[PDB]
Amino acid sequence: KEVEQNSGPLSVPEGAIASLNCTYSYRGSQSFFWYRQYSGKSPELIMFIYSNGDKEDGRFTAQLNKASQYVSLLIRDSQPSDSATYLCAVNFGGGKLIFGQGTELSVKPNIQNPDPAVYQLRDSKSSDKSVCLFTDFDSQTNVSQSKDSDVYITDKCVLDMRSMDFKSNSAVAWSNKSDFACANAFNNSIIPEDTFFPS
Amino acid sequence: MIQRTPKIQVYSRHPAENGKSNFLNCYVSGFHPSDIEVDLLKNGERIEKVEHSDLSFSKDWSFYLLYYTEFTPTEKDEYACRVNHVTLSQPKIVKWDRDM
Amino acid sequence: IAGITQAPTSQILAAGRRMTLRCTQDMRHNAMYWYRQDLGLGLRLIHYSNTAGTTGKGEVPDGYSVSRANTDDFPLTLASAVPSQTSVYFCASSWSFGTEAFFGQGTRLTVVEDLNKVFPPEVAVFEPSEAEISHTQKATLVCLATGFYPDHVELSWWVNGKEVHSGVCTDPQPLKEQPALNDSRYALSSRLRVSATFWQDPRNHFRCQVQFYGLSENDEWTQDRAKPVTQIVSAEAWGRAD
Amino acid sequence: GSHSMRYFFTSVSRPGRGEPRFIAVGYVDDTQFVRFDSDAASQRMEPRAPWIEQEGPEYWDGETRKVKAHSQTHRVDLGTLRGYYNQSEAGSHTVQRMYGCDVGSDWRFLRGYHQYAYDGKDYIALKEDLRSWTAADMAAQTTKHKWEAAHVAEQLRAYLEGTCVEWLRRYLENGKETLQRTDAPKTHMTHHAVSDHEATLRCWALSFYPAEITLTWQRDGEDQTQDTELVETRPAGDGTFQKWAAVVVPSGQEQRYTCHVQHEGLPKPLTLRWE
Amino acid sequence: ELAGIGILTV
Repeated sequence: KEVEQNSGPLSVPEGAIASLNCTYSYRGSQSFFWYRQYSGKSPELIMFIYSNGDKEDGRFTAQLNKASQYVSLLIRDSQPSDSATYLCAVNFGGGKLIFGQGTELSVKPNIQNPDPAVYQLRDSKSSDKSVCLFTDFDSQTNVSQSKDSDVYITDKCVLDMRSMDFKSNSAVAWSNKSDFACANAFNNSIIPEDTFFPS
Repeated sequence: MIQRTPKIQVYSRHPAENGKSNFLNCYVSGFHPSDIEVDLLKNGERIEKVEHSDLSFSKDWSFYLLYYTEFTPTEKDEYACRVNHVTLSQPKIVKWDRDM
Repeated sequence: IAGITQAPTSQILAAGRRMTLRCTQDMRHNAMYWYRQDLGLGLRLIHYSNTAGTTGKGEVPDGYSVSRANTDDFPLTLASAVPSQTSVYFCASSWSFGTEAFFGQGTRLTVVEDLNKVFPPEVAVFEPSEAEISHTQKATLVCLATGFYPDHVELSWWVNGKEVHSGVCTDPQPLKEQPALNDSRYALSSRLRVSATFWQDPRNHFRCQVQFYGLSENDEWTQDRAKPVTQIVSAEAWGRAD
Repeated sequence: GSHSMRYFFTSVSRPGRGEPRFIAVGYVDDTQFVRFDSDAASQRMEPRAPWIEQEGPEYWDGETRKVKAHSQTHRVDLGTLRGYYNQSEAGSHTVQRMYGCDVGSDWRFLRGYHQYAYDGKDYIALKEDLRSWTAADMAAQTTKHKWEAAHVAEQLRAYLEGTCVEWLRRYLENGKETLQRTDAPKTHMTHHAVSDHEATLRCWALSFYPAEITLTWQRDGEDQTQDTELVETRPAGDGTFQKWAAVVVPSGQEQRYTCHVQHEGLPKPLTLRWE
Repeated sequence: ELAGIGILTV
């Protein structure tokens, strides 16, 4: 039947309190579950709840309101390793365990030093198959794709150097045979201010 | 394996009155196991349209059932309940007594 | 240690062929479940079973068989495999009906009408910029996996024969080469960023490793190229002091 | 003023062949409201009181799935107990399950229970605290350990303190007309002589609701726990109940005895004697 | 309302 969660993707800053909700039709429902799914992995139980009220489990708080057909999940003190899709499951009788659609969550890295730059990298299996990198932009900058059908740019991705306590977000673009430059690569979504170009 | 023999009471839904519609009841209780045969007799013959409640049970686990049928009592007609259970060598008959 | 297992973890199907996903469980759980997941529709319940010997229809029974001869097993079956059934399939189990369901690892299943449309990844490595090194004293190698269908791909970074999980990030999901054309092939990018010194040491070995899941070894391959089987395709780059 | 919801389940193996019988019935106080019968045709949970009918399809689908789930559980149970007790498969056997909850006058939780019988004797019961188990025998210990490891008791306690109570309140309000009525017992009195010098004398209580009642016998206002015959409260088949109490007494002092009737539908106790 | 939890095989 009907299990409905908040429409994702949501974005929460690091260390902040995150909050997911779930509403269900059947008033007779007696068991409620919250699962965590990383990309291409299997749903893993965060917690369960049977009764009206609160359930505390470390950084997590479940909240159930039978009268309002409602379940809630509260992440205190957010880690970036909570960046994952979150699933609400409710039982509608016997084996009828139904899942929500999933709210996709993404915790933003706190960028310690925004140095927005675009570099060019050459190949090993030759030289000419060309690729352009975008790096060290603040979390406030987004990236878009709509060039030709030829030029591919990926979404932003955050890496973490644990030995140097450093964090970098980056996006990669390419289009093989082309007159594809670096200045014209990330302009479908305008590039930030001090966007360092080497030439 | 403990077996328990049914108690049996025959009676009417309302106080009996000649020419006036009523219900004849046979309430069997306190029996185990659940398998039981119950007939309502009019002048010793099986009455065919008899209904019964759904099998339930009491705190001691013994079953009860109410068997019943629509009837119109006359002065001359005799009514009975016949019960057969594994605890019984032969069916048991209890006559309806209105002046109880 | 008691748990729950699916098999296979990956499968490519020719349309019309029949298929059974194994799922087994040694936890003495009474209740078991099959679900599908699709890239936007969350999990949808296919069949379920409350106890050994009994079964029931979920939200999407439509298409698949199922059986529960005993407690341990709960195989899911596809008679005629349509391409609409391409999904990820999960088996889960719970103690009794209404208690927490424990999931198995999953099975990625892709149904195609034609097996000639399956393709391995080409893998390239791209060595960092001198500008990056002379601006932020970091060095980013990027790996590209290109021209593969379907997206049964797993990418990892190896330095000196040892896998790393730091300074690395990969696109959560592959990126269609032709986002319109049918049966289009995919691409995956990844970034590995390490210090100026680490890159400049010419003794350091870097390898981008792509595990692709392709054809079973028993398949009917007919074409002029090699059988696009399950394989690892890698590309390398070495340290440059220049 | 107090109330109760209870569910009763009977599962009976009919061996040599196959397919056990399962009957489930549900009661609010002394009123049956739902039932399921595995031998009937619908294979669904069925209404047996006027006020439960207005409930929607999600309710009935829900209750059906849950009740089928109960039977399937019991069906595994029959094999299992058969194994536990080294019984052959030629004999018919019985599993019974009773659960539910009691509320006070204000409809706040008073007590809960879940009890389980095999072949009509106690097998395992949830204790009053709803956190622990009574295992009647050695074989039942196995079940106990399994239920402890699987946290059955916490789940039952959630049902019994939450869902049961809540839904009881819903049923009582929805079924206000039927459930919250009290029918005053109509009383009368019969006399039948047994042996010239002796006579049997019987006090009749009719058409009362709920079933709880008190029929007692006094002589000169004095307790008679001795010579008394007291028959089980029985259904009239119309929603009410009937009962009686008789005493055997030597002829001549039929005015030295009084029968006392206590019921909540009554303003004050009724004491009757002969005319 | 039937129990939807806590009903486990013996």
